[PDB]
Amino acid sequence: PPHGELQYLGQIQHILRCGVRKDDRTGTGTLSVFGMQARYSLRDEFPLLTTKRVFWKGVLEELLWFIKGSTNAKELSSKGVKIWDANGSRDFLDSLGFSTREEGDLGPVYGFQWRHFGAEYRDMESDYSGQGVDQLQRVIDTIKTNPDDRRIIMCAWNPRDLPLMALPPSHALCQFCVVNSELSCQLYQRSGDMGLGVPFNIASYALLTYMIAHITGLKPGDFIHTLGDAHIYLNHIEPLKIQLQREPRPFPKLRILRKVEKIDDFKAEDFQIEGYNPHPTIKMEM
Amino acid sequence: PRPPHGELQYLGQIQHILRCGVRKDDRTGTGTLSVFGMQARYSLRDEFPLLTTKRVFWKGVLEELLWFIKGSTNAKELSSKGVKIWDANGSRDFLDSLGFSTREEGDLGPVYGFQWRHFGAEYRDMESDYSGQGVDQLQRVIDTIKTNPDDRRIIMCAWNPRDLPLMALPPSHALCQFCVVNSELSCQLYQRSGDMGLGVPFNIASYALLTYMIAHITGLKPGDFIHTLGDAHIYLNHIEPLKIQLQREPRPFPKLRILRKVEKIDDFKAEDFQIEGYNPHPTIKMEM
Ligand SMILES: [Cl-]
Ligand SMILES: [Cl-]
Ligand SMILES: [Cl-]
Repeated sequence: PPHGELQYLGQIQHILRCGVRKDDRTGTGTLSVFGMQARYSLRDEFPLLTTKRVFWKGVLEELLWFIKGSTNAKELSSKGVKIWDANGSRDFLDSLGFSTREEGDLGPVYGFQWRHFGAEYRDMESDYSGQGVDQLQRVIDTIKTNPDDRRIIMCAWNPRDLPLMALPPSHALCQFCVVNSELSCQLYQRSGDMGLGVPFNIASYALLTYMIAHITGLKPGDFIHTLGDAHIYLNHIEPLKIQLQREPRPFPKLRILRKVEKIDDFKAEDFQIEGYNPHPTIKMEM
Repeated sequence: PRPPHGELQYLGQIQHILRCGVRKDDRTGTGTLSVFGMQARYSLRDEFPLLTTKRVFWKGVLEELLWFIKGSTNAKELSSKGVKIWDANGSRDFLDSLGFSTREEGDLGPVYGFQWRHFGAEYRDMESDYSGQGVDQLQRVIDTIKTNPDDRRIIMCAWNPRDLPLMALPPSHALCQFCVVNSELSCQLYQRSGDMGLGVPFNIASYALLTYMIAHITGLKPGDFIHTLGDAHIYLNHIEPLKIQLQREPRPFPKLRILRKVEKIDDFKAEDFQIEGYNPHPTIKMEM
């Protein structure tokens, strides 16, 4: 078969070859293309990148943490996933003028946007039951009842909430589509750290589509990844040139071990990645 | 591995839906053929992507954008300019059918114009003084381009979930993202739902135009218009007219000319724009 991974590799090539140079956040530098899209097939496999070891336990735990509606970094850290701890640091929170917020409070990030869109954020402990739009449940509801719907959209980019977030979201919006009882997802990702971020991003949304499919009684179709600003940190070029030399191996398969009724009831234990045989880990730093 | 450029992209999308699309139903009975997820890149470099395989309604494109820019949500303000495309959705019947019986006819709700200029604001009606309210996204986009051209956050939103149930229609165009590269301004549109026969050609012209405008206001050269689709659909009653469109030879895109310097985006007038070398094949009729 033609490996969907090649699209990611192809994209990294194309940026190495045609990308333009810019000044990054803090010192490094970047190579950027604007506008990309790749189609990742979800039928009888899972797009977990094989040319390097992807941190799946990160993927799964963080997704469940979004679904939990959590905005507290420690709730995820308690699971052994540290990716958001930097962002909820005492220092880091102060550096964004969040002096009054408790360590770990990330503001209205994905968990909140997904489960309580439009609600007025207070803090990471507040009860937000019945508050804001529960986009994720409405997406699930609409999928079950109206599979032709052209408006099954979940938004995480909220202009009002931006000054309040500990991290501006990479992922502006998702759109779901049903075709002959297959569920497709398209993510508009406004900023893609191609070396570090994107592989994990692909798995994350691929895993979301598996989950929503599973509860609406459908089959995973395609994940379409669309990028706005797709960048490579100079820092990643060398480890990436080596990665481009690796040959992908068949995608693993994802197992859902019990029938789950609701999106809220999923647990880590319910997911087994089978046959994940990656090439050795690559540590991107920047 | 050369990509197709200009109009062939769109002709290739059409073929793709005709050959590979899947039959789906709609709220009328007509039906569509449908594909999910496409992208095309229309160079705006010394040319303007107004389709040639059929004459496009250029005047309408132009007037509709001017209409968005001044923050109008009254279909009659556009109407009085000789462009009717929003009239139906502002009619007494369409309004009653949406539960807005208290609305004067022509009142569309918080559609593009409101969203671009007064985002986050409380929509009251179409005659209301909104100035000073909501986020002027359009002016912020221009300002950010001028002050941090490298910004990765230059997004204009129109899909507001909270405003959706007050809108005549949910927007086809969810969001725009801008990008500055080397003194060239690019724009990517996420169009959640594309009517490929009737809407898409107009849609492309529309957002290429907005790109040309903002590029001008900020002293940049237009770069690319990247068109990204969610649901790309062809209504069954357009298959035949589109089959005819596919046999036609696309001729080179026209150039767009801006005839004076303009300082603010609000000052553009219809007279500031001129399409040149527009050599389209004849109008093809497609019914909504
Ligand atoms: Cl139209
Ligand atoms: Cl002429
Ligand atoms: Cl002719």
